[PDB]
Amino acid sequence: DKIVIAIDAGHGGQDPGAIGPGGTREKNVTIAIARKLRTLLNADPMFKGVLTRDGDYFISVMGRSDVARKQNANFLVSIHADAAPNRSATGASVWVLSNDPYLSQAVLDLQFGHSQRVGYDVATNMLGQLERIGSLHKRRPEHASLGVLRSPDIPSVLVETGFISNHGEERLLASDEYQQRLAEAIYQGLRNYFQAHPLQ
Amino acid sequence: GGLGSPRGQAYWPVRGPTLHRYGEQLQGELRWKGMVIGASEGTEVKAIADGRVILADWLQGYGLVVVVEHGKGDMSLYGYNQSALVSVGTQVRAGQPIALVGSSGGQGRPSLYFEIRRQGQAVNPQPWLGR
Ligand SMILES: [Zn+2]
Repeated sequence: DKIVIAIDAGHGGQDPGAIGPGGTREKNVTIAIARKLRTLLNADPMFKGVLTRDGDYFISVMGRSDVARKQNANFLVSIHADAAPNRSATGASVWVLSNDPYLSQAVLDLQFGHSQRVGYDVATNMLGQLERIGSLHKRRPEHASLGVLRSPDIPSVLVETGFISNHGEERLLASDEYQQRLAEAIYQGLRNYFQAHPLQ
Repeated sequence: GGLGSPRGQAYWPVRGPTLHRYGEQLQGELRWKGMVIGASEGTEVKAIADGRVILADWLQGYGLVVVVEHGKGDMSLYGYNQSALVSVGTQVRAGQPIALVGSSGGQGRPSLYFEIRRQGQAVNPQPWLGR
């Protein structure tokens, strides 16, 4: 009975995300990683990897949710590239995401709690691996909202794979090899967690 | 029709060490909104005051979780339980055993996740716990 990992390639179609000085486009990185991650997850009999975006199109926040829900996702990984004004700002980052009426709320308010925790633990794990292949722009998991819209039920993390703004990291993020390494890392990150806390 | 104001008034759900405390830092922003109390596999979890059982379902993380309404939107929650001893709708008087502890969220050590919500908002429970 497999653990279902939604892989959400950030940005898409109409929206390219951030474009590097060398002209490589966030969206075409994120998806290229996400597919390598799907491959590494579907390889592992513990996991099934599924995509919220499966090509070059635009898809709303909502829609990436509705896909992961319609695929019964147990956990979600968004993949992005960071970009700063400060062109020498570099490094991977990981973000942890969010969302009788007094019971109605209470239950969401517990699930929020669990999600947020699993999230953080997974983030930790992931950074763990990321710092093996790059440096981290933030070595602790940063809490935040935006994406996930309102999934208190499905834990989520956002991986900033690097700064596509930085002429150096741009070149790595356009690198099949390094995208592979990022996939490998993000994978090992999950594997390590679910390994230790399987879906019981 | 209300827990009323904290005054060591209420029964201890279960007796034992306070393994984790209201407010305790968990990690990053996340900090506990209940207490984790130590107890033996299958110790009887008692309802802190008078009220009605409004929920008894199994929540990822928190194991099987009973919830008791006392009025106002004052309610008590009990998690990590292996088993409940009542069914939604039942009326429970303070002291009445409503669950049995497990590790069903504990993971690492037999325990009770006990939480109070007032205006459905999670508060520090301790000041209610009397005898
Ligand atoms: Zn982005």
